[PDB]
Amino acid sequence: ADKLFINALKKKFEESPEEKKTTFYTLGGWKQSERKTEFVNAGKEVAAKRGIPQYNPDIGTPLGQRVLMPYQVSTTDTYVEGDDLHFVNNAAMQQMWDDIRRTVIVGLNHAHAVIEKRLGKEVTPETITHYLETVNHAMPGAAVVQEHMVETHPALVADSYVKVFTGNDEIADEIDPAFVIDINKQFPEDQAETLKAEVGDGIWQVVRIPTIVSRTCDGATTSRWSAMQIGMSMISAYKQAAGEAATGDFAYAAKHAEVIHMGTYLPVRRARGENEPGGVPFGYLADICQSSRVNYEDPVRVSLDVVATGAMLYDQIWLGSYMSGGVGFTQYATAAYTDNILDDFTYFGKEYVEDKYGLCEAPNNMDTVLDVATEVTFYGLEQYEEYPALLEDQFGGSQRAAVVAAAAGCSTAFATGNAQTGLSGWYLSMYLHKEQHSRLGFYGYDLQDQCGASNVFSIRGDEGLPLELRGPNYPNYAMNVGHQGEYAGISQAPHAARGDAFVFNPLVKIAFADDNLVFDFTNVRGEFAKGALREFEPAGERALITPA
Amino acid sequence: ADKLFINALKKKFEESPEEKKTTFYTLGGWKQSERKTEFVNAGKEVAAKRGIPQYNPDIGTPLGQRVLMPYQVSTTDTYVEGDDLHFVNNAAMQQMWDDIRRTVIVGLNHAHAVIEKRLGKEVTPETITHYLETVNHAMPGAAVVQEHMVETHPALVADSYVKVFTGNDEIADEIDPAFVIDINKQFPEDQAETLKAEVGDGIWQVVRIPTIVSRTCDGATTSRWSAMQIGMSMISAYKQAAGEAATGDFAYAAKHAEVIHMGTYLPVRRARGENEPGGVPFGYLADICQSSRVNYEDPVRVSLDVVATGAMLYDQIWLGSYMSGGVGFTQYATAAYTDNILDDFTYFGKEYVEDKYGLCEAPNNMDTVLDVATEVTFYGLEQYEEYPALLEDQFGGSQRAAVVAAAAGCSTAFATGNAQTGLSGWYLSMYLHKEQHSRLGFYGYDLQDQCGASNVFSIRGDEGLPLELRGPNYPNYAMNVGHQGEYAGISQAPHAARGDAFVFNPLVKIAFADDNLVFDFTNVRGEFAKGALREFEPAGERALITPA
Amino acid sequence: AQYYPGTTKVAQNRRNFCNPEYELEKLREISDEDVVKILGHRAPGEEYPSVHPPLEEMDEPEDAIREMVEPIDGAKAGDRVRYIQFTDSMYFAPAQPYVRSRAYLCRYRGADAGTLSGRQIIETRERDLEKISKELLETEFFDPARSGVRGKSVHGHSLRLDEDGMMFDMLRRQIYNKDTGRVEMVKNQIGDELDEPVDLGEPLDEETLMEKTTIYRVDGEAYRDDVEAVEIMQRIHVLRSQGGFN
Amino acid sequence: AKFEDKVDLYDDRGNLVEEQVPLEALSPLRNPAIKSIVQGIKRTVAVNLEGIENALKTAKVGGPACKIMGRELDLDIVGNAESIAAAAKEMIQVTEDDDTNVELLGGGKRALVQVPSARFDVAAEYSAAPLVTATAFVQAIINEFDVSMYDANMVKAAVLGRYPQSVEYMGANIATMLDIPQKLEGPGYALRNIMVNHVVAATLKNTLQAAALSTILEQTAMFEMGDAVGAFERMHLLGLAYQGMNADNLVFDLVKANGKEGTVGSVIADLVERALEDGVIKVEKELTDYKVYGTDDLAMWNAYAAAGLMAATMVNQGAARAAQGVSSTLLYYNDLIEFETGLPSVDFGKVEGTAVGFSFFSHSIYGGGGPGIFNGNHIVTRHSKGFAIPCVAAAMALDAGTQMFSPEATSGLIKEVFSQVDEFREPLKYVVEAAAEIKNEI
Amino acid sequence: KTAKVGGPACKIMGRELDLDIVGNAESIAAAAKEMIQVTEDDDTNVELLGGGKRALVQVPSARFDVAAEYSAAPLVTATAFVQAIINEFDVSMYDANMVKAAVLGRYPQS
Ligand code: F43
Ligand SMILES: C[C@@H](OP(=O)(O)O)[C@H](NC(=O)CCCCCCS)C(=O)O
Ligand SMILES: O=S(=O)(O)CCS
Ligand SMILES: O=S(=O)(O)CCS
Ligand SMILES: [Mg+2]
Ligand SMILES: [Mg+2]
Ligand SMILES: [Mg+2]
Ligand SMILES: [Mg+2]
Ligand SMILES: [Mg+2]
Ligand SMILES: [Mg+2]
Ligand SMILES: [Mg+2]
Ligand SMILES: [Zn+2]
Repeated sequence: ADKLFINALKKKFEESPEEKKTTFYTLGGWKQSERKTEFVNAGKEVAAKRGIPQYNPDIGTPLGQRVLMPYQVSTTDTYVEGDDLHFVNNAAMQQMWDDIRRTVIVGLNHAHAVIEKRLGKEVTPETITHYLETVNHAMPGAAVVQEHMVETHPALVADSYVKVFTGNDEIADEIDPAFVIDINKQFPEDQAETLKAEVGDGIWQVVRIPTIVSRTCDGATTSRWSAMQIGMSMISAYKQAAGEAATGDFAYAAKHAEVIHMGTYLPVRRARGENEPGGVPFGYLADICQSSRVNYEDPVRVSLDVVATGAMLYDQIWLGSYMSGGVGFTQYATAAYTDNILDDFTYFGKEYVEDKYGLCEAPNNMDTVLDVATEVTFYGLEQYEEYPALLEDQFGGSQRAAVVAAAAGCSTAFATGNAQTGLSGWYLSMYLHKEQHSRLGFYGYDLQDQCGASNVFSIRGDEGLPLELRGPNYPNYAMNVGHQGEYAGISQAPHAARGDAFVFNPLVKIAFADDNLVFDFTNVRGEFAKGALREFEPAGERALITPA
Repeated sequence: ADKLFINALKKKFEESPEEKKTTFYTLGGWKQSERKTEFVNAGKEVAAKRGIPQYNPDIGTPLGQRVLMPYQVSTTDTYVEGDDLHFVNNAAMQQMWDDIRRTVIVGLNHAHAVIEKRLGKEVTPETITHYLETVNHAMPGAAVVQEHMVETHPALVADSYVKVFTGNDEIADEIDPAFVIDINKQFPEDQAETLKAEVGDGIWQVVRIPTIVSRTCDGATTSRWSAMQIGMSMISAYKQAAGEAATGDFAYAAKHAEVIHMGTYLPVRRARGENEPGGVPFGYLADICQSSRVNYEDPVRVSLDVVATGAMLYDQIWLGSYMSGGVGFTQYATAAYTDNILDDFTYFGKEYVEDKYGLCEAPNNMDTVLDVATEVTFYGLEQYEEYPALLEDQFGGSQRAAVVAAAAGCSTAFATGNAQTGLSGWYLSMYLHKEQHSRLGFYGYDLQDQCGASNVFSIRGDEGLPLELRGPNYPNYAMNVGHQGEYAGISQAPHAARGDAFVFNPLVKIAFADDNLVFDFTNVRGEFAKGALREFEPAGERALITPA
Repeated sequence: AQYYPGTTKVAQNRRNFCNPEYELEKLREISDEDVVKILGHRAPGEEYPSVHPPLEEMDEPEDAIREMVEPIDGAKAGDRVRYIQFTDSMYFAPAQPYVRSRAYLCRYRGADAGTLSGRQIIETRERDLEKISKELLETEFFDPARSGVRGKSVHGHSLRLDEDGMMFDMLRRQIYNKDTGRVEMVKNQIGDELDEPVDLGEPLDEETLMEKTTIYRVDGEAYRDDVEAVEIMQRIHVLRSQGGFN
Repeated sequence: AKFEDKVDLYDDRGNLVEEQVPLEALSPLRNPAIKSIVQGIKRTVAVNLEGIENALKTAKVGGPACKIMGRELDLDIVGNAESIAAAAKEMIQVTEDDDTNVELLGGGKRALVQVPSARFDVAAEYSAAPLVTATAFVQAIINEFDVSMYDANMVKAAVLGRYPQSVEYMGANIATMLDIPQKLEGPGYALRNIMVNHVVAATLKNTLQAAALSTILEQTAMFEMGDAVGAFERMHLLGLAYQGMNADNLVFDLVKANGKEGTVGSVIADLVERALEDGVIKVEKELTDYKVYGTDDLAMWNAYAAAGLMAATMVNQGAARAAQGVSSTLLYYNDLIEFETGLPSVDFGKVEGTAVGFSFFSHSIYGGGGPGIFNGNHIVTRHSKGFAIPCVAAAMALDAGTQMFSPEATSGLIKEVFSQVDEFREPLKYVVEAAAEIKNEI
Repeated sequence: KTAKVGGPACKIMGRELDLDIVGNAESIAAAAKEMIQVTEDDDTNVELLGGGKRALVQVPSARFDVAAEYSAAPLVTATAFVQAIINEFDVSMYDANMVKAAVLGRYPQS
């Protein structure tokens, strides 16, 4: 059958994708593009309005001496210019990040113990449901105890709420389903079994604070906001004095002893509090993505939906804005989620492994790394040599490095069932690619790559860690594009081939299984397309409080 | 003339402001309020659409057993319910913080030295203008060198630009005036000569990144995004190789050697990067406020505009959201910028000092602190005792403590011309207030207050600092409402009485003298009222990229 | 002990509340059962719940401090720590917030007192809290119009009185009866209805409020005219200032 | 001697040990026992061998609720503890007869480790203790079982957690009384970031010993911060002696006189009477039926008032056998004593202010928690320069079981290991002995 | 002398203090050394350089054998110089906080 990227290549260029030569310089520069024309016209209107020159196509070099391509968002039939995938221009991408940033998981297990022991009061499904009505009034920023409080406008904060989950079906089935993330409904039976056994009789809140507040403030706001309104709702629903010594145990539990942040804080050169992208480990990012519970018959689709989630968040918003900015890193990321290119390469590797070893049945060793990662690396590179249109599409060497090594690392992990030999296969891919073409990525691309082999299996203080625990703050990884989201894919790959319900944290997996999110985490690439088409409706806007 | 709060008190209550008795429980609870009625209807609509209960006026206790008051925004004739002053519901308050978070001051002194000495090229006003045209194309997120770049939509980033300023008039006037903050146009003559003398021949950029990016990301993004696009524009405008060794000197200069952040980063318990509210020292907040260059004839007006700036940012957004959240701290802050109350007390103290000493003529010593702070404390407290409507308006002791002590500390600093004795007067005010009424603030209000006297003049490592250099991270101040914005007013007070152009950093003062900002920093209380009326137009919205 | 400087009635009243040798005037009789109901922590005839086992069951190591310090009776038993909280009107209630915490730590053992503008609280072992609470409710610490027993929703210290002379209470826990002139407690301190109300006696008249109040005000005794009390506050300020420097 | 002051030192039963000891013999800068305590707390690690084994068997590594399915490793670590510990010791020590200690506890489930002092004399800070211990035990476990290159990174995760993705050793199965250098509120604060519950657990809830260990750590931090340099040095040394070392038996004797029926206010009256009797204060002025007291030695008045404050905490929270009211004692002891006397309270108002925020953040929704989770580096309790947190330690030593976040809940690993160490467990004893020993060298 | 304290471009108008610190370097250094040292004749070194414009300071090693880390060097040094400057000129309580800011900067706000 046609390689999976042929349809996109045929959409992009007049020539067939095998053709070796073309014509350039005849497209009228930016004038070939609907989006660039929109931008030129908007630039003139902005500069007049404000009295300062702004976007101008004649400053600097003239874009569009070649074709300015459309991109197919992989797994869709949506084709857009790449500017519609820039996170600034895509409200789905911004909301994906807000939905992670404004979430925190907060136990009720210490809290219910404080109620039973210090206060000497009972906790039941009834009292939990009362508490949940109370906290769902309070969490978006409304009052429950004091007179003369002034509150948030409910429609500005309509995306904030609190749900719960528990592995105890007796309690879960009894609460108003309005407040419950129901594991049995959300997950297929095998996975639900696993998840309920991990959670047991623990009861956990999934708290989402308002998008408008997360945008005004920062990620480190989330757990504090959550704990203040849990605290008020504990006082109101359990009839404490409104501020007695036991009130402090609820605060310590909700802020520290039973909180799960999405991200941990960062070192000072890249100082950031909790719930910022750099603090989100790769295992959590794979668990936030909800492809695992929908597409579990297809480990490739689960793994590459994780890669899309991570490439966009880690490269476009994190490295391309928080850690840099400007035009940024759209296409360093879109190479991993468009034109079905990574999908072609990764399905080849899955096929290879399934036929040779069977999924998860290869020895977990260097022999398997050398076999699978070399075979898949040579397949991906041969596609760029056989399809000149594919090479002109993924024109930057970094893009190609990330894509070919993601397919090689994911396939290696589909063979071994272990992410660490997956990661070794990523690095070997890079070394083979560098020798094959006498280039790899950008000037700084392979800092991590050359440290890579030696740190995959190290055990030393700031070197040794299973891949699932690594993230954008692992030292070698802290700077460079074209790695982090692919590593989240490698982290997902062995667990998707094994059929595991989660990669690193079962609470995080359950906490995103919720259709009351604004972004649909089951279909990340579909959402990116919807945002690119200007059809996604984000939360957080101020239109209600601004003039017509 | 009547005390300045009398009109507000007659608007709020049917009784005369002196009347000791009223009627409660007859107003129908929330049904007396237009805004609560809007909230009850919106909560029904939000809960029905999303299938989770939300705002419910029957949760917890019934608001409005007493009058739910309007507030006059001081210095205006706008009266609004306090919910319209909550930062979530007030787009002017959100934009004020966005405009600070997204600004960074970046020298061209080291940069121009790199160009002349290392690249061996000349800098003149003409090459500076050409660099400014280039960076105003690139700063909002558009390309100048590479082919096949995808860019931000110019209309989503219309608020991002770069201007410059210099103290050399003849050089300022040679650069294209579209890009220049003109010191002589913006400041009255004496302040303009002071500021130009501080700057000298130095040349500085004021860089504002897009509000939509700042809201997506964080404050620590601002100096990075700035430097990326400065770097691209130095490549394009001075004809560098696009990435050579000298490129890294422009990066280090723009990111470290000649950057001035609005806020410094925070320690780990309250981890945050740069350009977050807790890092903004009080002297910078007084300098950001532009009342000094417009209302310089009236040092009370200048000082209390800075109090409004700071009470909103530091108590509502910073302490009431970044550091807590929920319903938060609206009226802890509104007490300092509504009903002309703090204005009445502070004009009393300014006239007292004029009559007894003369502004800035009192000895800078403890005698002056004891005289002025005691006299002004008792005046303020007597007003709450004479006017039961005033006491019922500022019903929380913390609100009274902050208002009475701000008037006492600003008046002491108007007498001595020195902010340190102003700060001693603030603490003495709290100690007298506590003994007069046998109460002060909330449970934790006077942690800094009791450490206060001893730490005013300490010189020890984490104790001793002039007030202008303190901020929300000064250890004793790091937690509590009702102090930080008032301290920024006391830091402004002696400088407004002296006629000084700035309080702590002349570059920050100039950097906000710019009508291209979205928020008008010359009239902070006017803007708060505009936002309360839903008449402010913020930047950063996603309407262009979302369904009609 | 001296307790407090000043030469006003307010100052003397602040000293009398602190001084455990001053006999607080008793103004009203309340039954043990009704103190329990107003506290709201346990029902009539309910055994004291425990937070830990009795001290004698614990077999602790030798500790000279613990051996010297006699535990209050509720600590010997392992009782929960519970609370009672009061709000005092700025219109001349007899006790006020810092007056209460200062007095409590001179009069009562094993006490965690907290002061705020609108509420003041003590937390201690439950059977001991019921004995202290009787005294806080029956004596001139309390007036049933200008002071309120309130575990939540405390607003009113700074509000105008109603036409009966009663402080505002969002939850109306204390009701004056227009025809009879007595206040009744109709809800416990957290706002739940009592099966039967508790009579709290007559509000003190204006003269008696002025005799007994501990707040300074321009329309009562002004703090600024109690020049000796102001001198000591100013002294403290100046001595803390100099000591923090050198 | 720079200072002429002498103090009498007692044991924790109120018996005299040594009379007329020069003040500086108690200085952290001179006293060898405080040196050994501080170098001990830098170098001592608790290793939870059972916890490492369990984390590996379940693959629950990297922090709360985290697990990697498929990564389980079943290793008989506790059954081979002796061998593992000896091999870790060979990598930990510098030479074979140095002061490295590696001692199994709990049948091999735990190990006390003391990394040799000499590693610290060539180090900037104190992180060599957890980092040298962690790698020596990771390597010893790998070498005991010949764990493969493909699996060994799980042993690393079970010992040290999610570091370096996390800044902290998140999910680690080792523990120290110190916390990482990045968590300091300011430079010089590391001896202040020691949970109160860890001090109370190391000293087995002996009230005087908990107050002494806390004081020694807090006032030693005051030296490292520069607070006790120059003008302030004597004030800090006298606070250490009188508030934390029971100098002149002042704390002890106050508690004895007030323990049966006393209150915060009775202890104040007794301390004011003792300060007057000793000449530390005198009447300066008579107002109307009110004596205004003065002092010509503010550091000694501060110290006497600090001893009274510790006694008042012991009386107040000792009578309740409940620690929570320490925040109120710290507040109103100081607020009452200033209106009782006309003199400034302990630390010139900064204990009182620490207590206002500590009271709020131990009885509200906004943060903090119960007394035992605070420390001198906590934002709420850092403000007084050593004169508040030792009272919190005494109060938690006297708590009979009212806390959810008690030392049993937060500090059990610390307790098993660090209470083995005599100088950590009974520091009052060792510091007084060392002071008596160097008495004639000051 | 310029009131330029607290970081790049920062100044507090009205706070200037004109103190002849370099002309009195020897006395200031000696007074700082007496606070820095633990004992007389220990390993504390305070040596003037550049005719009193600079001082090399080596804080005694014993202060580090009773410290967790190394911040006692700048902290003990800064406070001994702040106090020796204040004591050399009899700087008042009202003004001394500017000496502190000129030595150690915007800490602890930064
Ligand atoms: C539950 C606490 C304890 C705690 O940790 N925080 C609370 C409650 C909290 C909630 C109340 C929202 C609600 O009703 O659901 C919020 C809004 C913080 C949040 N979570 O959003 C808040 N206080 Ni409080 N809090 C306030 C205040 C106060 C004053 C109110 C005194 C009075 O007589 O009314 C007193 C402290 C004092 O006595 O000095 C106070 C207490 C308290 N404060 C008592 C509840 C008092 C009661 O039972 O009525 N706040 C104030 O004094 C004014 C500003 C006001 C804040 C809201 C705003 O700024 O608009 C609010 C700030
Ligand atoms: C104390 C500390 O909380 P923790 O004890 O660390 O949970 C801190 N919060 C605060 O300071 C709350 C400040 C604003 C709320 C109270 C205003 S009076 C913080 O979250 O970092
Ligand atoms: O040219 S560089 O490799 O320095 C940067 C690529 S975006
Ligand atoms: O009641 S508390 O002082 O704890 C909180 C006031 S918002
Ligand atoms: Mg049902
Ligand atoms: Mg949906
Ligand atoms: Mg949708
Ligand atoms: Mg007069
Ligand atoms: Mg304008
Ligand atoms: Mg009776
Ligand atoms: Mg006499
Ligand atoms: Zn943001």
